[PDB]
Order: sequence, then structure tokens, then C-alpha cells
Amino acid sequence: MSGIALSRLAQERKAWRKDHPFGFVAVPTKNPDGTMNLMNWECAIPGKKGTPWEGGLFKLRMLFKDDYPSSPPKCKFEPPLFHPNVYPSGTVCLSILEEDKDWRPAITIKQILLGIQELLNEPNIQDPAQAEAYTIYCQNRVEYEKRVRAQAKKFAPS
Amino acid sequence: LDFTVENVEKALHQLYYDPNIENKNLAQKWLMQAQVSPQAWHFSWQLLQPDKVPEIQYFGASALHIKISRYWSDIPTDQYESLKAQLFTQITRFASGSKIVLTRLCVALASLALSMMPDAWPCAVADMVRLFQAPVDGQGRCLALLELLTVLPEEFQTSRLPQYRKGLVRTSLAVECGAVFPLLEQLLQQPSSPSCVRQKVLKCFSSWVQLEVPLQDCEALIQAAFAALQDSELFDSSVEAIVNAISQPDAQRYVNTLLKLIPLVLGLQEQLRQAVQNGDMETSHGICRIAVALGENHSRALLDQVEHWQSFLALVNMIMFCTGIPGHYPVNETTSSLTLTFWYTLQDDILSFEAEKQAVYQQVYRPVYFQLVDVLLHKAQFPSDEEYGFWSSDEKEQFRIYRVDISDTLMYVYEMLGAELLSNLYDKLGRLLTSYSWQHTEALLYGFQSIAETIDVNYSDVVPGLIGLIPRISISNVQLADTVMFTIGALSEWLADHPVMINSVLPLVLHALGNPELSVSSVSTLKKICRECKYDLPPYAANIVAVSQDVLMKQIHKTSQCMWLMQALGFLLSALQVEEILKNLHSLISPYIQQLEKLAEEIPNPSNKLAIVHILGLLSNLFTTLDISHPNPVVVVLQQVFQLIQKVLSKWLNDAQVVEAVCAIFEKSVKTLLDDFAPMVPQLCEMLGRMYSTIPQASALDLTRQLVHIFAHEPAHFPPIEALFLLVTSVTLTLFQQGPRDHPDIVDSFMQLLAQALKRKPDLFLCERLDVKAVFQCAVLALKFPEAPTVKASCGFFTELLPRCGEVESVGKVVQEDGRMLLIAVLEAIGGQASRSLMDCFADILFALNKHCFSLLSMWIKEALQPPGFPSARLSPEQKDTFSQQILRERVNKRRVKEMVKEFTLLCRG
Repeated sequence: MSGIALSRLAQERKAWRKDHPFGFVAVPTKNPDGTMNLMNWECAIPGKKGTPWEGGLFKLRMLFKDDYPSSPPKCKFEPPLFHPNVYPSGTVCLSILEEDKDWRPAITIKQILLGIQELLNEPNIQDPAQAEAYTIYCQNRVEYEKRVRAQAKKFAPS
Repeated sequence: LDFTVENVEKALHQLYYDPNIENKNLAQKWLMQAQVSPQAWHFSWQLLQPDKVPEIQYFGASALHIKISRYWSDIPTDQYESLKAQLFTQITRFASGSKIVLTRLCVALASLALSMMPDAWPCAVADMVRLFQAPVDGQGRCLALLELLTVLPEEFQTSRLPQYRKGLVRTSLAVECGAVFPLLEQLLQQPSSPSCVRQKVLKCFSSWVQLEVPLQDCEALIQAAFAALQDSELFDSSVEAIVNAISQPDAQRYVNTLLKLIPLVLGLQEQLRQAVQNGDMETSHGICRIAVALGENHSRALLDQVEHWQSFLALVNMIMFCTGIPGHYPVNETTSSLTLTFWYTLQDDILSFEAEKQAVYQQVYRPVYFQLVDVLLHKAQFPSDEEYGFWSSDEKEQFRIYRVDISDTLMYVYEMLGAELLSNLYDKLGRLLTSYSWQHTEALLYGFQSIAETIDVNYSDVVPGLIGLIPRISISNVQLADTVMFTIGALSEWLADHPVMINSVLPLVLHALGNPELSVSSVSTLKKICRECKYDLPPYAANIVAVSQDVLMKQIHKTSQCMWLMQALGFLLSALQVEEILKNLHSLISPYIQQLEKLAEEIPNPSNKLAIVHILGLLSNLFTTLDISHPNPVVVVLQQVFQLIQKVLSKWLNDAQVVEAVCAIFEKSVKTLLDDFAPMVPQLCEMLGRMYSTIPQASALDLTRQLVHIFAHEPAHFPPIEALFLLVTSVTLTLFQQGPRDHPDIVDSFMQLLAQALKRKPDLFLCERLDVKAVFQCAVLALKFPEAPTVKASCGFFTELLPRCGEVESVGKVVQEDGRMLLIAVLEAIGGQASRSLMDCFADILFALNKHCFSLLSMWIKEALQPPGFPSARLSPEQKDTFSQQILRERVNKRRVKEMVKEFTLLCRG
């Protein structure tokens, strides 16, 4: 049930603390009680070095349902990003984050985030979540890359 | 429609380039039908043609993967080899073509390979490898062979297969790994292999690493990966390969290999030191992850092998190097945070050992932990005031979370070092004070703060010494100011047992109370000390009350902290003689009763409301903590204030915010006074009835329920409450009729009140002014509300209501007259209209009807189940008769009734 999820999230936290990619950040939020909330994490993914995303730090929220880890968590960029697989709400469209597609209860938080970071540089064309970005990526790649570099600069650290 | 290359290709164009979402979604859904169609086995190969652009080509490749992965039964066994061949050809074709189509065709081939084993394809790896060594240049064929070998494992991981089927595939797959690794080793040891091939090789290695292949088979590749850490281009991949290889669940099965890895880890020390020297954070971060991965995950296993203790100890020091890496976290480095969990593990492992292992290992690591303490306090130290300014909001937050993590680490280091850690702190602080950046002093105190609550009270003679040093610190910064206050608060419980030291810490707290920039920390600490030492703080009560009154008068604290301070005083006064409580209560309230009065005679304003509310809040917060029982100064104060209270109600009887602040003052009073509150009952009921009429609120019902419970036994004082009970019900019932589902909270409280009445004052239902039929109607409808709280409360009412059958005439008539209605609602809930979470609740209503209304229950159930499809369409006539026979048993333990409902509610739902 809910307890099963909470225990597994405590484990994910311990593993993330000891082993996680340079530049990434994944942290649980605190309840109004001041208590720690494992169902809602505040993360930030850095753009892959060597790509137009390089330099940017993109914040996203990870939300867990009480059936975790049976059902994958919902990931959402705050604010929404210019990107083919990212819905305007901010939700990320990724096959491993779909319970009926690839999500395996075994997938870790390090894997999810790395999977999202990869998806940034490489849009999956099998599923459109944003009409314009997804169109510009297929129709005119030069404009796509131009905007993405602007976005990367927009989310540069200060 | 009809799936042809022409039509499928037109749809791809629409999805890819038609800007309009509607269309795209159409094209997507049409393509989803086309990808699974039988025509895919025909048009997918056509979409691979050179004229189709890459993206369009991908759909063809992807559709091929779907048909093999999804419709394997569409292929005959004689066509396996031919199909096999067609895909190898296509992969060779695209080794020089588009990269996306290559991968996609590789996944397709891997799906077919897996479907084939173990028997249909004896040596999937051998065949693949042999064919690529054989049109294309070496690099293109090699990268393609690796792409295929890399995706193979990844497809297995997603292959949804049967325990039986999957085992056979996994088994053959572990055998196939015997051909994969050799190849990978070759490519790395060949100086002719290009950087791009090296990267794919590491990536390939990590893929099979997820399959949990024995750590020993990896020695050759793990050693090569370590060596690749030298090459900047390969760093990322090998760090990930090494960490994953060492982090495998069963990697602990091969302890020997692990020992052999330690030296490979220590060999990185030079590279690590250099990265620190150059400031390259990405690198130290990676090497640290590798070191932490080995030592953190196999600490006890490596400690078990005592003969190698020296090797492990070097590893521990390397980690110590990363924990203390030069610079500030996380601006200058982000590595130290990776090592904190490690120090917990190491310590835990040593305490686990017994006898010689524990004692000898303790002699080895006790000095290592003292060194750590020194390192942790330097890292918990703040950067210079100037440098800190340049930190972003985020960087500051990461350092706050980082300090919290160090506090937990220090709390464990305490359990490893014992009281000698405390003495160590005393010497460091003492030395700094007499032998001077606030940062350095603040960190040392922070050390004490993180350990303060965990300290046993047994080895606390050193603690007094430390308390003494606090009053000698130069509080030059707000950060140091809070730490000092928090430390004092942390020692709150310790002070309650050692009252002499109060004298030393209190002056500091009372002085901080006058500085608004230190409002939150000072008031919380005062509250803690006031809660813990009230019995030893009676002598100082006079000074505390004075400094609190002054501070309030100067608007030094924000409303929320004004309330904390009042709670603090509640505690403090609860410990003084009644005569003293009275002298101070007036000192505290007199100066506000005046402001309230100016305010009561004032014409209502937005600013007028905030002020009136804040003052009432002070009172209710004061009376929450002021329980003299566990004269009546509070009673007198109440009677005196009541006169003013009423004045306020006249102009604000219609304010939601105000009508409740007043309610709160009586709620907290009644909880503190309880029975002694008896004088006020009469006045309070009159005031509550008017309050409730004007503006109904759950809070009022809750206080009414508190009253009924408290004065249910003494008939002397109860008459006024009876009046209030009836009034409140009349009003609630009528408000319920307008929009029953608009006030879940009021309905909830109303149900609780009603149940409380049934439990403690049953006769109340005999009142002629009471509408028993309407109440029963309200409770039955409430059971169907969305909110669990509201339903539980309704169930609770019926639980109490039924046992009163035959005891009170009115309750007997209603259950006989409208009880069928209740039962039907209960079966609707069990049938599925209620959360499964509430089943136990509804079962209670059934048990109650079985025990008290059996003759009626027996009759009602038979009528209510006669209709087919109710309570559920899934229920068979036989099933219904099985349940009714089980429920109509005259003897049953309530524990069994819940079971019957559980079993039944599952059938109704599936």
C-alpha cells in the first residue's frame, strides 16, 4: 500500500545520496507538518555537455502515487519547456514513465532522471506532446536548435 | 483506412509537419492502427527505401519491431531464417544510413533473437559477431554490432514474459554473455580502436551489467574501464559502468573480486587530488562515486576479511579525503555530500561485530572518527559574508540541506565516540574563545546543536561546562544568534533535570526576545524551556512575564510568534500559586482588554478585524497551555472578559473569521477548565446559540459536543446545554435541506455530536422539540457522501443509535419506520458505492442491526436482495442467499461480520 511506497522511496533517497550524476539534484519536499515528504521531490536536470542544452539547469517535479513502485511517478518540468515530448502542462512524455509501456518497478530515480536528460537532447518522434516544438524539430531543425540554445541560456545558473 | 506505403506515408507527413494538434492526433491514431495491421509486414520494409526521409524510415523500422515483438505468431517457423537474414541485411544497409533507423532495426532483430532462444537460435551472439567481421567500413560495422549487442539486454528487460518462459530466456542469455564480453575486451585492448568505439563498448558493458552477470566475469572489463578513466572522452561512460558493476544486487556474492577492486580504487587517488587542484568538480565527483560505491555497499563484507584490513583502511581515508575536499559546498565542490551515508555504515558495521572484532576495529577507527568530526565542522562552516552574497537562492538551500545531513552524521558519530566527543567539543570551543569569525564559532556550536538532543543524561557532566561557554560568545551575526538559541532549545529537556544551569541560559533567551530579527528562534526556545522547566522556573516567572509583556508592547514579534509566546506563558503560569497566576494574568490581559474595548466600540473595518482577531488569539493561545488542574483565575478572567466578548459579537456576529476566534477562546478554555468551567456554561450556551444561528460552523458543534460530554453526568448544570443541543440541531437540519452536500465538515461534526448525545445522554432524544425522523434522514444521506470523515461519522451515529432500541421510544419508532432505508443505503455502499476503506464501518451497522434489530434485519434483508442486479449486477442469486444466510446468523463475533462484508464487497466489485 502507501507504506510499501514510502519505504521504497526512503531507499531511493539513500541510494541517490551516495550515487548520482554530477550536476543533478533530487530532493524530497517538506510537509506543512515540517515532516519530510517522499511523495513529492524537487529535482533539476543539467543539459548534456556537448549539446545545445549545455549550460542550462532545468527544474522538474517528481510526484509519486501510493502504488509506487508498481506505477511509475509523474514527472513535470516547472516551468514547462520548449520540447517535443513535453506537454504544455510540463508533464514529460517518456516510455519508461508509462505503466503500460516500459516502467518496471525496479527502475530507480537515477535512471528516470538520466532517461529524461537523454530525452532532452533526443526527442522521441513516436509521440508529440507539443505541436510547435514537435513540428519545428521535424520541419526546420536549424530553428529548433536556435530556440533550444536560447532556452538553455534562459535557465543558466545565476 | 487501407494501409499502403502511399497512405501511411501521407499520414506521417501530416503528423510530422501539419502544425495543427487535432490533425496530428488523428494521424497518430491512424498510424497506431497501421503499425499493428497485417499490412505492416508489407509496408514497413517499403518505408525503409532511400527516397523516404529518415523520420518516415523510422516508422517503417519501428513498425517492424512491433510486428515481431507483438505478432510473432504471424510468422511461420520455416520463415525464421529468411526473416533473420532480411534484418541483418537491413542493419548493414543502415550502418551507413540514419542512426535512428539503425537502432530501431537493431531492437527488432533483438526481439526476434530472444523469441527464438533457447532452441530456435543456439548461438545468437556468435552468429551476430561473426557476420559483422565479414560492404561497410570497419568502424560502421563495429558500432552497428555494438548497437545490436547493447539493445539485446534492454529488450529482454522490457520483454513481458512468463516466469517459465523468462527463465529459459534469461538462462540462455547468461550463456550468450560469454561471447559478448570477450569481444568487448578485445576492442578496448586494441590500440586501433577509436574513441567512439570505446564509448559504445563501455555502454554495451553497462547494459549487460544490468542483467546481473557475476561480478567475477567483469574483472577484465572493470579493470579496462578503470584505465579508461584517464581519457577525458571516456570518463562519463566508465564511471557509470564501474558504479553499476559494483552496485549490482548480487555483486556481494563475489567478495574476492571486490578485494581486487580496492587497489584499482586507490590508484585513482592521484587523479582525484589533481582534479581538486585544478578545480574540476565533475571529475572528483565521479571518482568519489566509485569509491563510495565500493566502500558503502560492501563495508561489512570487506571488514569481515580481516587479513586485508589495511587495504580497506586506505579506502576509508580516500573517502575521508572526499568528505573533506577543499572548498565550500556546493559552490566549490559537490563531492562531500556523496560520502555522508558512508560514515553511518562504517560505524554501524563496527558496533555489529562482537568481542575482538569490535574491540580491535574500534581501536582502528576511533581516531578516524575524531578526524571526521574535525572535517565535518569545517565543512558545516559558512563562507565569508562577502562570498555568501554571490550565492544563488538554490546554492544556499543545498548548503542548508547539506548541513542537516551533517547533523545526522554527527548524531551517529556521537554514538561511536561517546562522551569523549563532547569533551572534544568543549576543548575546541573553549580554545577558540580564549586563545574569530562568527562562522568558525557558529560551526562548533552547530556541532553541539546537532548532538544536543541525542545526549544521554548519564555522561552529561561535560554538558554543564559547555553551557557555561555559550554566555562568553560574541554574537556578531544573525546566523550565530539563531544557532545559540536553537542549541539552548535543544538542551531544554536536559535543563529540566539540571535546574541550576537555567540561570545561565535564560538571560540570553530573554535578551534575544527584544530583537525582531531573532523572533522565531528566541520564542521557540522560550516555549521549549517553559514547557520543560515550568516546575523549576517558578522563581523566574516574574522576570519572564515582565520581559514578555514589554516585548509585546513594542510590536517586536509577528502575530504567529505572539501566539507562541502566549503558549509559553501558559506553561510558565500553570506552575505558580493561584494568587500569583491572578496577579500575572491581569498584568497580561489588562493592557489588551483596553485595546479590545476601544476596538469593540469602533466601527468594523478590515484593519479593525485583524486587530480584534489577533487579541482574541492571544487569549485562546494563553488558555491552551494554562491548565491549572493538570479561585479559578481563568474563570474570573472569563467572566470579566465575557462582558467585552459579547460587545464584540454584536458588531461581528456575522464575521466568519471573528465568530470562530471567539469560539476558539471557549474551546481551549473548556479543555483546560473542564468541569470547573461550570459557571460559564449558562452564559456560553446563550452566546453559542446566537453564534450558530447567525453563522453556522463545525467548530460550534464541536464545542457543544465537548459540553455534552463534560456535563452529561451532573443534571444541575446540564439544563442550559440541552437547550443549546436542540437549537443547534434545528439550525443544522434546516441548513442541510438547502444543499446537503455543501458542508461536509458541519455534517461530520453534527454526526459526532448526535452520537455523543446517544452515548452519554440518551433521553435527550425524547425531547419534543427534537425531529428524530429528520436526524435519521440526514444520517442516512450522509453515508453516501464522498468524504470518508463524514461517512465514518455517520456510521458512528448509527452504531450508537441502534443499541438504544427499546430503551428510548423515539429511536425505536424511527428504526422500525425508516430502517429499511438505512439498510438499503448500507447494501449500496457494500455493493460498491463506498470506498473499500469504509467497509469495516458499514459492517458495524450490520452487526448492530443483527444484535438489536434481528427480527427487522431478517425481514429487511430478504426484501432488499430479492431484486436482481442489486446490490450488484455481478451477484448471482446463490451468492445473495449465501450472504443473507451468513448475516442472519443470531450468534456472530463482530470480528466475523467484517469478514463477511469483506468477502461480499469483493464479489460485488470483482
